[PDB]
Amino acid sequence: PWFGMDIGGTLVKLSYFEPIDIEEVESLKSIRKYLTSNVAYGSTGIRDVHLELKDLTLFGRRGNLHFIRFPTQDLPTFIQMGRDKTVLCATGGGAYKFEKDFRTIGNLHLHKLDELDCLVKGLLYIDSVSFNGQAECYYFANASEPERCQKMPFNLDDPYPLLVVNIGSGVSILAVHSKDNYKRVTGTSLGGGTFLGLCSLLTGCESFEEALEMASKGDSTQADKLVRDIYGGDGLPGWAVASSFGNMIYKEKRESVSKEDLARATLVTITNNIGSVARMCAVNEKINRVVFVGNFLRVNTLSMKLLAYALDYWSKGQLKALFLEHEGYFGAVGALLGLPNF
Amino acid sequence: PWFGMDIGGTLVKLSYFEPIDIEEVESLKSIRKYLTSNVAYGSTGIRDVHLELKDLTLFGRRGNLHFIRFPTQDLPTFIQMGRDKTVLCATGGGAYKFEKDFRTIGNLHLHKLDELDCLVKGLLYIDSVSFNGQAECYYFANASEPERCQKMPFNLDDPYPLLVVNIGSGVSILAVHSKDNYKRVTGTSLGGGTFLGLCSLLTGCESFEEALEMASKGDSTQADKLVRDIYGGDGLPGWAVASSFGNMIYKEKRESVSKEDLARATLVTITNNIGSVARMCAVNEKINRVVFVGNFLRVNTLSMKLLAYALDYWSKGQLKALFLEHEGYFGAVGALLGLPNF
Ligand SMILES: Nc1ncnc2c1ncn2[C@@H]1O[C@H](COP(=O)(O)OP(=O)(O)NP(=O)(O)O)[C@@H](O)[C@H]1O
Ligand SMILES: Nc1ncnc2c1ncn2[C@@H]1O[C@H](COP(=O)(O)OP(=O)(O)NP(=O)(O)O)[C@@H](O)[C@H]1O
Ligand SMILES: [Mg+2]
Ligand SMILES: [Mg+2]
Repeated sequence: PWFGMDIGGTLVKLSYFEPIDIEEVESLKSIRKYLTSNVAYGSTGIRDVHLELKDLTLFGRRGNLHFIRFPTQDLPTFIQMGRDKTVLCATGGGAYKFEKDFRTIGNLHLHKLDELDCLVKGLLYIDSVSFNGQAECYYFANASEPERCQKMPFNLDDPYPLLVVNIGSGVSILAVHSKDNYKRVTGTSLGGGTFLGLCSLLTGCESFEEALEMASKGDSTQADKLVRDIYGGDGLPGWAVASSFGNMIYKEKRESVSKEDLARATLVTITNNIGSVARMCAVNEKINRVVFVGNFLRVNTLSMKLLAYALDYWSKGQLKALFLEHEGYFGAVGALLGLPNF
Repeated sequence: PWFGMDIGGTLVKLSYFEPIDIEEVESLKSIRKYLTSNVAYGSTGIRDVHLELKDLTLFGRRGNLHFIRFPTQDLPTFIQMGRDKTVLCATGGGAYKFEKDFRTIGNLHLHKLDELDCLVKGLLYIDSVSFNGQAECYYFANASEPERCQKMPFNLDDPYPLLVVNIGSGVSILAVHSKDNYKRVTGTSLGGGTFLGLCSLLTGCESFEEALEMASKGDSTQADKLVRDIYGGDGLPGWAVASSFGNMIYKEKRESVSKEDLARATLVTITNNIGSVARMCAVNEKINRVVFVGNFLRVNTLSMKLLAYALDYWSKGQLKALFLEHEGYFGAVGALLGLPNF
C-alpha cells in the first residue's frame, strides 16, 4: 500500500498509488477495494475522482494516482480504522503533532518529510507527468476584462524561477530557484482559516462550501469603504477598496448589511491581501511567475480571478498569477515520492 | 485665522496656529476664544491639548500650534457652524469630496493640497521644530523583552531615507528619499477601519476606545490558531500565529470565545499583517527606518509594541519601528504650511 500524506492544520491530504499491473493478503485487497469502489469515506472523507492520474508509471509499476482528503479533526477516526484492519511517508505540521498517534498502529514506521522538499518535489513531479495529457498549470487570460477573461493552459517545462504561494490555514510563500535551491521567503497568518473563521463568526455558515455560496450572492461594497467613498470619485480608481469592512464602523450600515455581503467582503479582503503580499514577495525575489496552491482556492473561482486581476493590474502585466489543478495535494504527493529513500 | 485641514475617510484633523504676539473683528476674536477656552467642541470635537506646540515662530509670528480632531461624519455640522459666524488649506480625500460644501461659505477659497506633499512636509517640519524641546520621534528599546522594553527618544536630524507607514482607514506606504524625492510605494486596505469595522461587528463595541479597552482584557489565542496547534510545538516558535481567527472554524470554540478575545484577535490580526507588509516594503525599498503615522495607533500601546516587536524579530534587528507624538496630524500641518504659496 503506497501512501503519501500531508497532514495540515485543517485538512489531511492523501495520495494513493493503485497498481493496475497486478495471491496477496485479504485485508490488503479489502483496503484497495474500499478506496477504489467508494468516493465518500465515512461522513467526511472524499476522493477527488476528477483529479485522478491514470496509467502513471511509478517506481517501475503501472498504476493510478488517487487524491483523497478529510478533516484533520477526523484523523483519530482514520487511525482507529487503521488499528482494526506499512511504511508511511508524511509531511505537514501534523506529521510531528500526531507522530505518536500513528505509532499506535503496530510496527507502522512513520517517516516525517520536510514540508518544503515535499511540496516542491510533488509540484515538479505532477507538472512533468502532466494531467493525463493536459496541462497541470493554467492562468486566466485577459484577467482584467470579464468579457475576455478565460482559463487557459500554461507551460512550466522550465519552472525556474518560481514563487509558490501556499494558501492553507495561513499563508506560506516559497521561492524556487532551481532543483535543489529553494527557500521559504515569508508568510502571513491571514489565509483560508481567516476567511473561514471570520465568515463563520459573521454569517453563521458551517462549511467552506456554504461560505463560498453565500459570498457568490453578496455585495462586498456594502461592507467595504471604497476610494470614491473617501474622495467622492477617482492612481487609484474609485471602485478600489480603501478600507476593508471600513463601512461597518457605522452602526446603521452594520444593521442593513446581509450575511452574503459579509461573506463576500471576508473573501475579497482575505484574497486581495494575499495578492498584495504575493506581489510584494515577487518584486523582492525578482520572480514574475507566481503560482498559488493550497485548498483555499478549491471550487473558488472568485478568489482565483481576484488574484489574477490583482497581480495583472498592479504589475502592469509583469506578474502572472498561475494556478494548478492539483493545488491542494502536492505535499501528499512529494511525501509519496520520498518512499524509495527508505 | 490660520488653519490646515486633513479631511480623511474617518477623521478630520485640524491644525490651528494661534498668535500670541498680538482692534480686530468681533467674530474673529470669538473663534479664537472658542478654540482656546474649550477642549471639547460640540459632542464630538476634541482638542489634543498635550500635543500643543508653544511659542512656535511661524510665518514671522510667534504663536501656539493647536491640534484638533472630529469625525468626518460631523463635517456638515462644522460647515453649518461656519456659515453662521478666509483661505483654507486642505488635503486628504475629503478635500475633493467636500470641495463644493466648503464653498457654501461665502467667498471662502479652498486650496486642495497633495496629500503626499502635506504629510512629508508636515512630518519634517514638526521634527525639525521639536516637541517643545523634546523628541517628536521615539522607538521601543529592547522591543522583544517585556521587562526591558521601554519608550525612548529617537533622532531624525537626517531623516533620509524613510519609510512612512500611514495607518488610517486603510494603509498607505511612502518612501522618502530626500527633500523633493518621495513616492507612494503601495498600500493595503486592511487598516484601522478594518480593525474598527470588524471589531464592531464581532463585539458590538461602539467606539475605537471601547474596542481597545475590550482588547486589553482578552486572549487572542482563543480565536487564533497557533504554530503549536498545528505542529504540537515549535524557524517559527509555537506561540506564533499560524492562522488568524483560524480556531473560529470550530463551532465549539466560536461558542466559548468572549468579546474581549475577539477584540484582541482583531487587533493582533490587523497589526501583525501591517507589520509584515511594512517589513516587505522596507526590504523592497532598502530602507531600515520605518515610521508609523495615522490614528490607528493613538492611545494604542498594544499595537505599537506589536509592530516594534515584529519588525525587530523578523528583521533580526535591521529594521527599526519608529513612532511620532503627532502621528495623526502631519497632513493637517503640511497643509497649513502651504499657506504662504497662496
Ligand atoms: N472541505 C473544506 N473544509 C475546510 N476547509 C476547506 C475545505 N475546502 C477548502 N477549504 C479551504 O482550504 C483551506 C485549507 O487548505 P489546506 O492547504 O488543506 O490547509 P492545511 O494544509 O490544512 N493548513 P496548514 O497546516 O496551514 O498548511 C481552508 O482554510 C479553507 O479555507
Ligand atoms: N476617536 C476615534 N474615532 C474613530 N477612529 C479612531 C479614533 N481614534 C483612533 N481611531 C483609529 O484611527 C483610524 C483613523 O485614522 P486616520 O489617520 O485619522 O484615518 P483617516 O485620515 O480618517 N482615513 P484615510 O482617508 O484613509 O487617510 C480609525 O480607523 C481608527 O482605527
Ligand atoms: Mg498545508
Ligand atoms: Mg488620513
